[PDB]
Amino acid sequence: DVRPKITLACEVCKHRNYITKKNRRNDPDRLEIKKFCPNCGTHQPHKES
Amino acid sequence: ALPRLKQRYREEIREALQQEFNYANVMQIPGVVKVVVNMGVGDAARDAKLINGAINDLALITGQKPEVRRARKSIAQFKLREGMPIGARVTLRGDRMWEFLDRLISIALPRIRDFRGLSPKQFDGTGNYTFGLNEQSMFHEIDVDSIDRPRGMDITVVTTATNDAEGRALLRALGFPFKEN
Amino acid sequence: SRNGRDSAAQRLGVKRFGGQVVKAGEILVRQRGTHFHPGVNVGRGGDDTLFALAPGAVEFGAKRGRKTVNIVPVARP
Amino acid sequence: MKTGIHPEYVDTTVQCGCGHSFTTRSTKQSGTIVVEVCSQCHPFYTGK
Amino acid sequence: KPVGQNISEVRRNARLRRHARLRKKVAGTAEVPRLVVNRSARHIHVQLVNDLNGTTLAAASSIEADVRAIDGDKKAHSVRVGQLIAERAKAAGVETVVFDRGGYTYGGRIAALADAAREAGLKF
RNA sequence: GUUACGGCGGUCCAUAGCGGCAGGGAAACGCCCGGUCCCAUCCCGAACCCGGAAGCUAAGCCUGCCAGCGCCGAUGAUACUACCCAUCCGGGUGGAAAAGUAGGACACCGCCGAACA
RNA sequence: GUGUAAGUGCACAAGGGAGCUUGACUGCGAGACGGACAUGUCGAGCAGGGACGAAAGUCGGGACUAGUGAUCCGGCACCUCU
Repeated sequence: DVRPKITLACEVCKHRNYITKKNRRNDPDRLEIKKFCPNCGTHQPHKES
Repeated sequence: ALPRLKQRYREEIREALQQEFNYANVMQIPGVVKVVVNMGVGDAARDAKLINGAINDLALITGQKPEVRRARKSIAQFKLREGMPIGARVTLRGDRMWEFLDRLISIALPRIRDFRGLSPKQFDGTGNYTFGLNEQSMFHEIDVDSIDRPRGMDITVVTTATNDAEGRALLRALGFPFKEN
Repeated sequence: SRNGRDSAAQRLGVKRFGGQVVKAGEILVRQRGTHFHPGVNVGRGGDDTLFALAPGAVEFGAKRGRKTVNIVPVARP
Repeated sequence: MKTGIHPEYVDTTVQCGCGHSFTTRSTKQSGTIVVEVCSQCHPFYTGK
Repeated sequence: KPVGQNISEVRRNARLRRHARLRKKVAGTAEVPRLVVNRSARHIHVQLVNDLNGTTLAAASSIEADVRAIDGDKKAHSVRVGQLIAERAKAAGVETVVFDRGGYTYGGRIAALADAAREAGLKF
């Protein structure tokens, strides 16, 4: 639709998932953002699932 | 190594103006500050390419890269929207300004078709001159074969003058081809 | 008729007045804009809420034309 | 001066119909510039 | 009667305004005073200010003939001046300070003197 | 300690501002000269930065004097009002404006530093 | 002028521009506001690991106040549970 709910699984496995929204036509490609992952305890990149 | 116009202003024009107006202190001698050339395309609101043509014309004539001016107000009669390119602008200072002034005065102005003179009434209070051309063919920095559509300018020569009379005197001493009124 | 719609009252305003002694973190005013500006030992929240950063007494003052709220460190016994 | 943002500069000699050699800077790459008319020959400047 | 403002007017007003906009976040105390630097074209000056009391615990400048004698450049003069403000703060009992750049950018002479003060024992 | 001085701060931030007239460059503050170096322009060494001091107080700055514009501003009285009388009308005790006027005002205070003792 | 109603603010800018970036964090949270209850709201500060900055420091989305739906039931990912 636009700004739907999207999930960022921790690239470093861990199944750490952040959620947020984005405009799926402003950014049709998958979102990539570097975020803190609790179990690893480090700032690893996160990829849209 | 000095521009000949700057040499002339430093040596003879300064003394001439000092005699003419009897300034109480040496730092009242009205000298030029900068030269601004404006090429308002206007029609670029339809097609972007005209702004690039204006960019090339200004870069070739003045000699330095021009700055694109954004439309700061939206209007519908000219179907203008905020943010699209409208005109280019170059600020000339120092040696580049002096050499551009020399080139224009000694070459470009006499190349104007049926050039009869520039009215000395165009000053505004503080002796800043602002005239405007219609085409760009007068400069040989550009080429008639290269050009495809005329593009006039608005040359503004802001000086240190305080009055219209002092500014007109300084510009006339500089070699400006004024009319007589 | 079109009318008949209104929002709930937000209970804004000044919570502690001049001279009242407060603990750190206590809310001083609930405002929309910055009608009062933070002074000494006074912070500003996300909704522009003023609160105390240290214990003491509320003092209302003006700083350069703006009404401000400050906390005075009352004397220990 | 941002380096790659401006065109080339060169001392160019401006030639008028009067015969004056004018060593001055420009961007024309011919070295010597030849022009038919200038301030030294134009009727308005010369009062004709 | 010149038509508009002088360039000195514009420079002075702009510098005062942008010193004020940074004084929003930078204020000096007794143990943590504000090191505010005033830089001119011919000189540089620094003071140690406790903003609550409006006093000055220490000061240094290139006006002093002792620091006038160094033949080094303006940067060398600023380096020396930073050294003097450093050990005068040392003699003043002040250890940690907050650097106020006085509405000038942090570069050139001001950066050189701030680094000189930092190396000379002033932690900021 | 003093100077027509430079800074850093104040004050329920104009009683301070703006404007007009008359002055100055000791050190400082500037304007100023130039772009070789750090750095900079959505183009421009204009600005920022850097390197200097040939020139100048014309400006900034500050000094003195002007109520001119702004600004501050009583007392009294009145409007209004709490309580109480009063069958309405109105009255008594207390609080007390805004506006206006008299007037004030061409700032005051603190800490350093220059030049002089 | 502030994305968007109106209001309270903001020129010290919260208004305009540029560079880097993902704090539109994880564990929490003294103290409070508002409240029949359920909701709701603000919050200094501490630890981890970061961004920007010379530094001081600021950052737990957006000038603020709307952009929302309890419980039940079910789906998906992970867990040193059963």
